[PDB]
Amino acid sequence: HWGYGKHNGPEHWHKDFPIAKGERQSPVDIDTHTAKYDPSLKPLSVSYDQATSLRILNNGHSFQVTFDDSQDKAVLKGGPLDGTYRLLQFHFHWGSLDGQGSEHTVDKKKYAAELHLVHWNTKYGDVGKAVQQPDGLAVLGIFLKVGSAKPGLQKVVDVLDSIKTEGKSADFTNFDPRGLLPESLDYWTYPGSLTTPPLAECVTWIVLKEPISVSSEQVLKFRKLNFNGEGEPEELMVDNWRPAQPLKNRQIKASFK
Ligand SMILES: [Zn+2]
Repeated sequence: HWGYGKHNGPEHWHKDFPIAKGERQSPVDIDTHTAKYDPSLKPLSVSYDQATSLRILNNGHSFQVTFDDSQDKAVLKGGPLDGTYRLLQFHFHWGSLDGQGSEHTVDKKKYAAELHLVHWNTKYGDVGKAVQQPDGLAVLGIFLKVGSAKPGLQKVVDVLDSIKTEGKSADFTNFDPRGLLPESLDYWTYPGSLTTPPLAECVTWIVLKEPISVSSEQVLKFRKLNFNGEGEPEELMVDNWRPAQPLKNRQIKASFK
């Protein structure tokens, strides 16, 4: 399959997924002097108090925490969105060194990692239908910088030993994703795509201005996960990020001055 190596990485993906060269691919560089302040953008509404996490799993390209999305329990509304989007999963992208790892960049600056909270539009009934629609998904992107530890991340860090290799999963209940959010919800937004295959152009991106800080010890434990399955030669799971794609005929909007 596809991956992040020399022989199967992002520069190869277009051969199996020709939309890789499409008109609204992600991630992009956010040029802060070209982003347009839009006063008609409304504040984000993040309602996660009733979130029910289920499992954590190594899927061979990242690790994901999955949630119960059978009811409106953890939802994202407002901002640039119409209607209600349910939280499905979150996952990360990170680097081998602290100056790389994020997918979006800000004035070409890379962060050490990027957190994606993936939500789908309830009017389409299930997430599979939503991926077929230009407004089907909303992904909330949060940058990680290395500094002080993030206490709300430690429960994720401490379970990573149990999902070291591809295909492993573990029970991961009662995790509160509100502990991963920055203080401010100011954001940029633009229409884009999934950043992994199938690279579907179905995503409203909401990228928060304020990074969260995590400690060197916390990010170091991300870098000990494996791309390989158990009993295979060890390949560290690092640099699972797609490089920035051409902005083409799109405008990035900012919620703030
Ligand atoms: Zn992602």
